[PDB]
Amino acid sequence: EVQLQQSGPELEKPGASVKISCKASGYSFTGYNMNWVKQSAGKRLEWIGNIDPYYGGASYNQKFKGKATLTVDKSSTTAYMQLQSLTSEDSAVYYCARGGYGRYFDVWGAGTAVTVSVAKTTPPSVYPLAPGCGDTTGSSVTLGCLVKGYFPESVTVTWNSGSLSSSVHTFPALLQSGLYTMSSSVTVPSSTWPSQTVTCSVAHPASSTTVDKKLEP
Amino acid sequence: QIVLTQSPATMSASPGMKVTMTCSASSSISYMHWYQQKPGTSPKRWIYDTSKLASGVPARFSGSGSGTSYSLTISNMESEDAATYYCHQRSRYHTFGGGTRLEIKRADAAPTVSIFPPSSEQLTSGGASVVCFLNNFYPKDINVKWKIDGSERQNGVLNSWTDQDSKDSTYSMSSTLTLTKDEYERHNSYTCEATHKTSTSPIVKSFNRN
Repeated sequence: EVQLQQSGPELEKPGASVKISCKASGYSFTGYNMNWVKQSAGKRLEWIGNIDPYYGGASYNQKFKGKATLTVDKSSTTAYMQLQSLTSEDSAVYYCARGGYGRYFDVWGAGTAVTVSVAKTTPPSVYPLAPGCGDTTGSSVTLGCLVKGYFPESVTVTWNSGSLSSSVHTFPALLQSGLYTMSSSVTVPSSTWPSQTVTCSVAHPASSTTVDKKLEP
Repeated sequence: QIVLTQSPATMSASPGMKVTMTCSASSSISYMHWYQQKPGTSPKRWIYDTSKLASGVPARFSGSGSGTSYSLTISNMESEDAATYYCHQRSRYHTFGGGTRLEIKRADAAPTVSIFPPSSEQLTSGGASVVCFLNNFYPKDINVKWKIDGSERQNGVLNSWTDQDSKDSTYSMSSTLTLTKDEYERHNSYTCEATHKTSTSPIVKSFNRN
């Protein structure tokens, strides 16, 4: 059936450019306009522009004039979007979407992540989060690991090799000054920590890093 | 040009309930389109040309509206309907609404608040993050204030929220105050203070270095 296959995640430095693609299949390519949509993390959809593959005309959201350039390639029935002079504002997921009759978007690509950072691949610093002296006043104790200063996404954080999952929270990473920070929490009965050992295992595939950190009282 | 407004941005409902969400336009439009989106997925065409259902959309969904006011309704909500819904119109331009996320309704629940001093490992690096977890609360609205020696501290704070939990429908949040090691060591008392509708008093969670 009809599919739009988008290119993989992009990582680029401020001021650079990126060109992402959207390969269409299953239909007469020139019969539908192709639209591009931006979505910043946890935010709304924003229309960037569209292109008519038959006559080649492109129309732009005025905000993206000078930022986005749309083209098509009929040798590969692919739609392209180039983003120039990248800034942190450009880190987002970008969707291509097929328009019908200039009205609705009936087929969407999977989206392409673009992340802008001056950082190269960088392994995380992994810090234990243990309560201060005297803090554990009741029946539970919450522990955590702070996973800081890594690039790019993603990391996984596992507690006691996955045995403690039902009380675990994984907090979405935040990008600051080109590096990511995330945290994870776990709660166990206070009668089991620190009398027993709790370890967070942090994996960061991009840097080939695995860190096991024991939580100390 | 035409501005689409979706309010509320978050809507609560329980399985079985009728649900109606609204999208209003700054000027009259001819059709409204709606997309459903879930975390990690692309938007999907859901309702188009105001009232037409895309293939594979359950009949419990319907669309209506005219002029400057349009709506998407679920006759009897299912759990799988919890998602974000975006309206979309085209006149001179394609424009989108800000989205309405339908969440699963549950009873209120006060957060469990935990605070953590900087680890010795971090301190050896010249840095100092103080971390507060506020876990398993409902509804999602919550305010966290950091205080250092009783005085509110606003710069250097970063906050992260989880998505609504699959199993208990609550929310959780992490808040981190990052200082230099020298600034951290200059003060004794660190406080994570939270306000949530489950109590008229702020939840105070502190540690004293001495």
